[PDB]
This record gives sequence, C-alpha cells and structure tokens, in this order.
Amino acid sequence: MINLPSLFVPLVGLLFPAVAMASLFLHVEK
Amino acid sequence: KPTYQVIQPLNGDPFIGGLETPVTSSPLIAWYLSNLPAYRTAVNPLLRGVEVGLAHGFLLVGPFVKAGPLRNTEYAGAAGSLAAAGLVVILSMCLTMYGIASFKEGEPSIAPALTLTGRKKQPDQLQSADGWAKFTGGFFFGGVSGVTWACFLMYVLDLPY
Amino acid sequence: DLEDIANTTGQWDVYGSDAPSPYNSLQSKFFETFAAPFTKRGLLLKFLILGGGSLLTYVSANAPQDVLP
Amino acid sequence: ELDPNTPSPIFAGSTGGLLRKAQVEEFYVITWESPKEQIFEMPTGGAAIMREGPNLLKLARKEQCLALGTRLRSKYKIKYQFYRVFPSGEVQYLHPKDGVYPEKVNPGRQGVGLNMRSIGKNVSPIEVKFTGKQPYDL
Amino acid sequence: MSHSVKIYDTCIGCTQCVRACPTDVLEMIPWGGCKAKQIASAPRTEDCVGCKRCESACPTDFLSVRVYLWHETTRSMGLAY
Ligand code: CLA
Ligand code: CLA
Ligand code: CLA
Ligand code: CLA
Ligand SMILES: CC1=C(/C=C/C(C)=C/C=CC(/C)=C/C=C/C=C(C)/C=C/C=C(C)/C=C/C2=C(C)CCCC2(C)C)C(C)(C)CCC1
Ligand SMILES: CCCCCCCCCCCCO[C@H]1O[C@H](CO)[C@@H](O[C@H]2O[C@H](CO)[C@@H](O)[C@H](O)[C@H]2O)[C@H](O)[C@H]1O
Ligand SMILES: OC[C@H]1O[C@](CO)(O[C@H]2O[C@H](CO)[C@@H](O)[C@H](O)[C@H]2O)[C@@H](O)[C@@H]1O
Ligand code: SF4
Ligand code: SF4
Repeated sequence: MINLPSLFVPLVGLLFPAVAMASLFLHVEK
Repeated sequence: KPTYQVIQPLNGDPFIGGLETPVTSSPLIAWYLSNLPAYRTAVNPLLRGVEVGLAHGFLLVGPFVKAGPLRNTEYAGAAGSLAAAGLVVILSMCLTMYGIASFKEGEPSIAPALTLTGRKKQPDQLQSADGWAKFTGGFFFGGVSGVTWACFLMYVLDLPY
Repeated sequence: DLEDIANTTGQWDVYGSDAPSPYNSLQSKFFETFAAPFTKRGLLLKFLILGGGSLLTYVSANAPQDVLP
Repeated sequence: ELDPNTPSPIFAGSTGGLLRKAQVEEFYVITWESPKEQIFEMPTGGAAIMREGPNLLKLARKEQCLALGTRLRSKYKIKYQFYRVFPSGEVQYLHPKDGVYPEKVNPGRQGVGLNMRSIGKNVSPIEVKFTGKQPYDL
Repeated sequence: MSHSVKIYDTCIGCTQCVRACPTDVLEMIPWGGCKAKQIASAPRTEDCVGCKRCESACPTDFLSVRVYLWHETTRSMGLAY
C-alpha cells in the first residue's frame, strides 16, 4: 500500500479531546 | 405620533434596563426578525433548524476556500466542502450537548395553531429537550448540505475590480 | 380646525403586536422524517461522534502517496 | 408595564438595575415616606424625584436597596422600608419582623458569639479529625 | 461558617463605635451584664456578603473577619447574575 501510519494524533490530540470536552461536560451535567 | 412613541424606557417601568432606543425597538427592525425565534416561537424549532442550518451553511466557504490554509485551491474538492463540512459537524453537537442544559421531557405537537398564542410566560425556558433536538437536527441538514450549493455552485464571481 | 386633522386614519392604532405578516413558507413536511436520524434522535449522538468523526479523520488523515507536510 | 400602571419613584430610562436573575430567582425591593417634591441620588447611576404613592422602588439585590439610607438618611425621614419579593409569595419577611433600627432591645433571635470555647488561647489548632459523633456541627 | 468571622470584643457597646455593613448585623441583644450592656458577635447572618467593614471600626481586639465563609451562596456575592 505504501506510507500510512497517521491516526494516533487525531484519535489522541484531536478525537480523544472531543470525547472529554463533550463527555466531561458531565461536570455541568450528564 | 409623539416625540418618539408615547416616550418610554422599556415596554414600561424604567427599572429593568434595555433603555429602549432605536437599534432596540423601531418597527423598522423588530419586524425584520420574527418569522424566526425572535418574539414568538412560530412552528416548533423543527423547521427553523435548516433555514438556520443552511443560511449559516453556505457561509464558511470563501472563508475556508479563499482564505484556506494554503489558499486559492486547484483541488476539485475545495471552492466548497473540502473539510468545513467539519465546522457544522464540530458544532452540530457543540449544540446537542447544550440541549442537555435543557431536559424537561414532553410531546404536545402544538406547531398547529389554537387560540392566538402568547406562549404567555414564553420568556425563560418553556422549550424542552424534545424541541432542541429537532432544531439541532435541522442544523446538521442545514450545515452539511448548506455547504454544497456553495460548493456545487460553480463560481461566476465578481472580482477585485 | 383643519390642522386638527383627526389623526389622518388612527390606524387602529397599534397595528398589533397583532398581525403584520402571515408566517413560514409552506416548505416543511417536505422534510417530515426527511433526514430523520436526528429525527429519530431517541437515544443517539454517541454513534455520530464515533462514525462522523472517524470519517473526518480516518481517511482524512492517511493518503496513498503524501503531497506531504 | 402599563394596563396596570401603579408607579411611585420617578426615573425615566437606565441600563442599571433589575435583569434576568430577579424573575428566575429572588427579587428584593425598598419603600419609603417623604415631604415635598425632592430630587435624589440613586443606586445604579442615574437620578430622579419623589412626592409619593407607596414610594415603592424595586431593586435587583438588597445591599443595593438600603444605600437609600447610607445617604437617604442624610436627607430627613424616619421610615424607609424594604422587603423580599419572590416569584411567589414569602418566608423571609425582610424589614417586616420585630421592632426596627439595628441597635435596640426586644428579643435576641440568633448570633451567639463563642463557638465552643472563646477567643482565648486557640493555639490549640483543629482538634478531632471530623467524625460523626462529637459536637462540631455549629 | 457559613459566615464565621469573629469581630466580637468585650464592650459590644455600639455608640460612636460601629454600625456599617449591608443588613447582616441586627444585634443589640443585651447579655446580663457587659457595661453599655449590648453583646455577642452577630444576628442571623444568612443574608449578606463578606465585608470586614464589620470591624474597620469598633473593636474585635484579636482578629476582625474578612472573607472566611467558603460555602458561599450567590446572594452571597453580588453575582449570581
Ligand atoms: C492535536 C491536534 C491537531 C491536529 C491532528 C490537527 C490537524 C489539522 N489541522 Mg489543526 N490546529 C490545532 C491542533 C491540531 N490540528 C490547533 C491547536 C490549532 C489552533 C492553533 C489548529 C489550527 C488549525 C488551522 C487554522 C488549520 C488547521 C488545519 C489542520 C488540518 C491540516 C491539513 C488538513 O486539511 O486536514 C485533513 C483532514 C480534514 C481537514 C478533514 C477531512 C474530511 C474530509 C475527508 C471529508 C470530505 C468528504 C465527505 C463530505 C465526507 C463523507 C462522509 C460519508 C461517510 C457520509 C489537519 C487536519 C487546517 C485545515 O484543516 O484546513 C484545510 C487549517 O484550517 N488547524
Ligand atoms: C497568549 C497566551 C497565553 C498562553 C501561552 C497561555 C498559557 C496557559 N494558560 Mg492562559 N490565558 C491567557 C493567555 C495565555 N495562556 C489569557 C489572555 C487569559 C485570560 C485573559 C488566560 C486565562 C487562563 C486561565 C484561567 C488559566 C490559564 C491557564 C494556562 C495554562 C494551561 C495550559 C493548558 O494546556 O490547558 C489546555 C486548555 C484546554 C484543554 C481548554 C480549551 C478548550 C477548547 C479547545 C474547547 C473548544 C470548544 C469547542 C467549540 C467545542 C467542540 C465540542 C467538542 C469538545 C466535543 C497555560 C500555561 C490555566 C492554568 O493556570 O493551568 C495550569 C488556567 O488557570 N490561562
Ligand atoms: C457585534 C456586536 C456588538 C454587540 C454584541 C452589540 C450589542 C448591543 N448593541 Mg451595539 N453596536 C455595534 C456592535 C455590537 N453591539 C457596533 C459595531 C455599532 C456601531 C457603532 C453599534 C452601535 C449601537 C447603538 C447605537 C446601540 C447599540 C446597542 C446595542 C445593545 C442593544 C441593541 C440591539 O440588540 O438591537 C437589535 C439589533 C438588530 C436587530 C441588528 C440588525 C441589523 C442587521 C440586519 C444588519 C445587516 C447588515 C446588512 C446585510 C448590510 C450591512 C453591511 C455592513 C456595513 C455591516 C446590545 C448590547 C443599543 C444599546 O446601547 O443598548 C440598548 C444602541 O442603540 N449598538
Ligand atoms: C486572531 C487571529 C488571527 C487571524 C485573524 C487569523 C487568520 C487566519 N489564520 Mg491564523 N492563527 C492565529 C491567529 C489568527 N489567524 C494564531 C494566534 C495562531 C496560533 C495560535 C494561528 C495559527 C494558524 C495556522 C496553522 C493557520 C492559520 C491560518 C489562518 C488563515 C485561515 C483562517 C480560516 O480559514 O478559518 C476559517 C474562517 C472563517 C470560517 C471565518 C468566518 C467568520 C469571520 C469572517 C469572523 C466573523 C465576522 C463577521 C463578518 C461579522 C460581521 C457582521 C455581519 C453581520 C455581516 C487566516 C489567514 C491558516 C493559514 O494557512 O493561513 C494563510 C493556517 O492553517 N493560523
Ligand atoms: C446558539 C447557537 C450556536 C450554538 C452555540 C453553542 C450551543 C455552543 C456550545 C458550546 C459548548 C457546549 C462548549 C463546550 C466547551 C467545553 C469545555 C470548555 C469543556 C472542557 C473542559 C475541560 C478542559 C475540563 C477540565 C477539567 C474539568 C472541568 C474536570 C476536572 C479538572 C479538569 C482539568 C479535568 C451556534 C454558535 C452553533 C450557532 C447557532 C446558534
Ligand atoms: C417514517 C414513517 C413516518 C410516518 C409516520 C408513522 C410513525 C411516526 C413516528 C412516531 C411514532 C409513533 O407513531 C405516530 O405516527 C403519527 C405521525 O404520522 C403520530 O401522529 C403524531 O404523533 C406525535 C405524538 O405527540 C405528534 O407530535 C404529531 O402530531 C404526529 O407526529 C401518531 O401519534 C402515531 O401513529
Ligand atoms: O491515500 C490517499 C489517496 O486515496 C484517495 C482518497 O480519496 O482515494 C483513492 O481511492 C480511490 C477508490 O477507487 C482510487 O480510485 C484512487 O486511488 C483514489 O480515488 C485519494 O483521495 C488520495 O489520493
Ligand atoms: S466590638 Fe464591635 S460591634 Fe463588637 S461589641 Fe463593640 S462595636 Fe459591638
Ligand atoms: S462584616 Fe460581614 S457580616 Fe458584617 S457586614 Fe460585612 S459582610 Fe456583613
């Protein structure tokens, strides 16, 4: 296929954040 | 007729602020804003959803297709959608988990009309979660979609000059 | 008394809060369930935040022959 | 409002007092007497007049509506009077209750002043570890 | 505590001494002998904010109060709005 290891910066530095900024708006409510 | 309405600070009592001047309550403006969610809730939030989704939709194009990160695109997937069919999505649940600051759980259906409304204490809330859904659901199909007759429209353009 | 003009039509007046346009174009239930799944909203959003956001980023990052950083 | 227009404390406009959080929660309002038509100072920055009615201005929050005194008793009058309005009724009868003028004697009401032990040598720090069985909930 | 700052003293006389402080302090509650016989440290304190205007004047001879309340409503800070 050739040259493709780019997912562990969005799933982390991008999407993991989405989760918790969403999710953890559990501090406001759930 | 008078000096400027029957001359008044607010609707009435002057101990609430608002200081109703123009730019506040001139029949010149306050009518340019009430088929929509200004004074009165027309139909439910359902439909207003997409005129809101869509209008705000085909915006955010030349903003991120003419000011894009490496700009003036020669990629057939820009001058339109590209990514920004991301903003509407990063914010079409920037909303849903604000309608979790709305719950209040019902199902009346009163977008049909009865006796000349008021929705009365219509201020404060009095729009439950099963409302704020059908709006921010109108939002996605208004955002994503409103991004393509931007894109889809070729581009006949007026220029500098 | 000529300029006593009896307020050349009173109006009634105060129009209203009453009634200076009908309402919203008949375009509606031309979306009835059309686009549902936020009109089946009955438990969702967790679905559209793995799905939509694994396909604004799965293929969105990867690429078959760079055009690099 | 107007169809019922019951006013007393003249003003005209102002971006000062009362806004959203005095419906959705509590209310607070001051009332008074006066001799003959006199121009006052105001909380919220502005300034107007008097004469009578109830002489019943409504006020945002109660630190705001006693300052009619911290000047509005350097301008004659025994009587000035602020209560507590809700969005529905009572409990907290604010300048109501018994006697008035903070510095007389009918009853004693609350206060106390002591804790357990008095001001004396609390070089004694915090004692027991907080544990559900020894009189430290006061 | 939830409004617990001690201004007490020993005279608790309040003439050319201290009055200042939005609502909070409806005292004069004469304890059975303390000179100008009016005493203690407060009345019902669940009403107003967090001054130390509380001393500034008329003795506390020790400390003087300030903020210490933590548990802190809003009505207990201007801004709940
Ligand atoms: C930890 C994180 C991090 C990561 C991984 C990124 C990553 C990125 N940033 Mg970024 N950024 C960050 C932190 C980060 N940023 C921070 C902290 C800031 C503030 C300083 C910025 C400010 C910033 C700006 C101003 C920009 C970026 C841009 C970008 C993108 C550049 C290349 C690109 O076009 O994207 C690759 C992928 C996408 C953009 C999404 C792809 C979606 C496509 C594939 C969908 C189209 C097809 C169709 C419609 C969908 C089909 C759905 C179907 C299933 C129904 C890249 C995704 C730029 C950009 O994206 O402009 C183009 C530019 O806007 N960033
Ligand atoms: C010019 C720059 C500058 C810089 C370099 C910094 C740097 C810093 N500031 Mg800071 N700050 C600044 C200006 C700056 N500040 C200014 C001008 C102000 C106000 C005048 C502040 C007020 C401020 C406060 C109050 C604090 C800091 C803190 C910090 C530190 C926390 C770092 C961190 O990683 O948190 C990372 C930040 C986040 C994770 C929050 C951002 C959330 C965003 C991305 C969400 C976007 C919402 C989006 C639309 C919703 C999409 C939905 C999705 C989530 C599902 C860091 C030292 C904090 C500190 O002391 O910590 C030790 C904190 O106390 N700052
Ligand atoms: C982005 C905004 C910012 C914000 C949050 C505010 C907010 C406010 N302004 Mg304000 N203002 C702003 C920018 C802003 N202003 C600017 C840049 C100016 C020019 C100096 C003013 C001049 C101004 C005045 C004179 C007044 C206010 C007032 C107010 C307050 C109430 C008025 C109101 O909401 O009527 C509702 C507003 C509308 C219904 C706006 C409709 C206009 C739209 C349709 C324009 C569409 C543009 C059109 C397509 C072509 C124009 C192109 C381009 C040149 C813009 C409110 C706090 C009033 C006040 O002090 O409080 C009572 C007061 O009257 N403003
Ligand atoms: C505060 C701002 C400042 C401004 C003005 C800009 C502007 C820009 N940055 Mg940038 N940047 C900034 C700070 C700024 N940056 C900082 C502090 C950092 C480090 C933290 C960066 C890191 C960065 C990177 C890596 C990149 C940029 C890029 C860009 C460009 C693309 C923006 C884009 O497409 O978004 C989309 C824009 C919109 C959707 C705009 C819509 C709304 C706007 C018009 C505001 C609304 C006003 C509206 C008209 C109201 C008027 C009244 C109305 C009723 C008519 C643009 C030139 C990208 C670039 O490549 O530069 C050429 C690149 O990706 N920036
Ligand atoms: C109206 C409207 C709209 C919407 C809006 C909205 C709705 C918004 C929202 C927004 C949101 C909704 C946001 C959010 C954010 C978030 C955040 C900001 C979060 C976070 C975070 C963090 C960072 C955390 C931290 C922490 C915690 C808290 C816990 C503990 C500690 C720690 C550190 C962990 C728009 C504009 C679209 C347009 C249309 C109209
Ligand atoms: C995709 C199929 C759409 C066709 C409609 C059938 C199912 C609609 C999904 C809701 C599930 C309950 O089924 C329902 O459908 C009808 C709408 O057509 C309902 O009719 C109504 O139901 C709601 C109940 O508060 C009301 O807000 C609306 O007036 C209307 O939608 C009947 O109450 C019932 O039969
Ligand atoms: O690696 C990124 C590379 O792959 C893309 C992403 O859409 O798509 C390829 O997949 C189609 C499917 O048939 C192939 O025909 C062709 O290689 C591309 O369309 C392409 O954008 C990127 O270049
Ligand atoms: S010390 Fe202060 S308030 Fe305390 S008793 Fe005297 S003046 Fe009264
Ligand atoms: S010192 Fe405390 S109690 Fe006394 S007035 Fe100030 S805030 Fe109120």
